Amino acid sequence: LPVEYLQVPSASMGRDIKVQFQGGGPHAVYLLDGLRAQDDYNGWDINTPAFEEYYQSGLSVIMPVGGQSSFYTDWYQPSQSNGQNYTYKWETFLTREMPAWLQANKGVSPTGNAAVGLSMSGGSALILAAYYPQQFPYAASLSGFLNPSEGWWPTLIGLAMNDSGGYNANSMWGPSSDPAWKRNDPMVQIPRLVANNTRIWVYCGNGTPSDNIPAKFLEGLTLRTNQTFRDTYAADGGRNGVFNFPPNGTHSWPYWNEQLVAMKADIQHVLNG
Repeated sequence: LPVEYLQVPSASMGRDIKVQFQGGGPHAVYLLDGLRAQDDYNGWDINTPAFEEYYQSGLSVIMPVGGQSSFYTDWYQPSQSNGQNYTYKWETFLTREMPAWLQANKGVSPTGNAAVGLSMSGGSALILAAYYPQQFPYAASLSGFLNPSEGWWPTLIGLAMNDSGGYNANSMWGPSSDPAWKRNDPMVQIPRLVANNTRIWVYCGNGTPSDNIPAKFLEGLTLRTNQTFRDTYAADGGRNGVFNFPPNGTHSWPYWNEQLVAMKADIQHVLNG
């Protein structure tokens, strides 16, 4: 496989971002990583045969590397206690800096692409499509946080971020009362997804979540939030979504891969049809 490892400068973050890349077409699938994103390889390449599966699909595959606990968002400030010496600006990187570089150097189109995320980045994918519909007419969320601003979720997200590299949610979107939480909440932004006619693919798993509170309680919160998202999408006039909630589905790389393979024909028909 002609997979490449690229160094893409980020002016906003003052550093080079590593990007794993496979060509094959002018439009691309952006494969976003989970909460514990490493700085050597994207979790999709560590854990799955994603590149091989999308080889000769007519689509390029882009795996950005890095951004542990970043939610692929633009942060207010550096995370303080873990000594971060810059501000995460991953929305700026994914929507401006990286597509400009890929267009200029490889001819990858900055528009007409798919954003696919899991766990942490499931919501990210939907938010990117909500605010950048020309770039992302297609978004998939696999076990994402679909209502991060509501109820228990700001607390649980804060705990998860702290457990993953010691990152501080307050530095990201402020206290949960800050407008940034609702801005970046897929549930709240459903009217944008509907207005944009975004093609959304939403996978909900079962069992062990992806805090020191009982698993069954977490599972109940997750189930309720997922059902509310699906109901709200329909009630707000959404008509371009795929909602997958198989009983045997899990919150894990094998099933996130299963979903990535399952959506390939869907992405091909939306982006290249």
